[PDB]
Amino acid sequence: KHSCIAVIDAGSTGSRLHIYSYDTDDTNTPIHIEEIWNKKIKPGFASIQPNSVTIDAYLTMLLADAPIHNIPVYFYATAGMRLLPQSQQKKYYDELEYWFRQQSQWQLVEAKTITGNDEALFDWLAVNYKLDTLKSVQNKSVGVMDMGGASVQIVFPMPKNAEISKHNQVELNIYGQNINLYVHSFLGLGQTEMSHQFLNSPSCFANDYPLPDGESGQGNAPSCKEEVTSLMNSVHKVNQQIQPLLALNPVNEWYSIGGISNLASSQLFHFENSELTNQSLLQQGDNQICHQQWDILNGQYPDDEYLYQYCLLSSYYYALMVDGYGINPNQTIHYIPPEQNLDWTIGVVLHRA
Repeated sequence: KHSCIAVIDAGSTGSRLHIYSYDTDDTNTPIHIEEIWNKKIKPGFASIQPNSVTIDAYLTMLLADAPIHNIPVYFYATAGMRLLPQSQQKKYYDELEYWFRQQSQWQLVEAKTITGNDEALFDWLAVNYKLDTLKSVQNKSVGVMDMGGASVQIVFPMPKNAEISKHNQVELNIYGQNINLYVHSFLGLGQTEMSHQFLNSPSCFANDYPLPDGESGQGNAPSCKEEVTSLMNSVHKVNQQIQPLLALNPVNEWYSIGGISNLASSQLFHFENSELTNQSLLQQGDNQICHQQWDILNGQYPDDEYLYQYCLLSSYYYALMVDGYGINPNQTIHYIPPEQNLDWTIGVVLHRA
């Protein structure tokens, strides 16, 4: 009845296969995109031994039960593979290429580690497809932030600029309209990776939270924020790279995908309309977690295994958006509810199907 395409997201913690059906409109653009099958496997591809037996077992577990036959597949690895040496990446792709050559059910189009800039493009397309803002010329500038586990991405409209790296600019035409986007990714600034630098920082944890080194949490969101900002601006140069461009290319609406919704959904936070402001986020984290006695808090919410990190995470999100990107603390940030199942792989269908 329809066209179909498979996209494998080979992420840091696991790989997820998505199979989509779609139609194509008179602009040569996919419409009515629907996920018809999903499969997730652990652990991350970049964590398994890159030999034939291990790769065969892994790809077989991921793909064997798919209800499809003879479908194009894109295998796109993200930050987890980007953190591996390149010579090491090649071992995986040589095995994977051979595996797909031995079978007929899957027509491998591309298998590669995509850049964070590529990921940012797909993030923007996925979100804008969900918001139904692609089929018409908008006039409002929509920006997307992905708060990932290992990298973070930011993407917003910006006219082509010869003084900016080609790698941070994308041109595409969707539903008949030319789009120019600025894209950027910060590898290592994702919440899981960055957190590994802050675990013994007492300003980043609830009072009396037991830090790995034996010291006690003594939370203070502004202090935690300042420490996170140093990583962002001195190592990653976030503000120096992003803030001037955003100044000159103002975004009217911001949407975030990734980890914010998990935090914003906690019973300790109060956000409405699936949105927040950074000012409110930092205040709530500071009051409810950073300056809160840990044993009491944990006793009241014993099932929430991520709550202990919420002083750090609220501080970190503020550091990234306000001190890094230069977003006003009172600007509304929409976040995509986790129940919505919005996935960046939709952007692959839009761009490449």
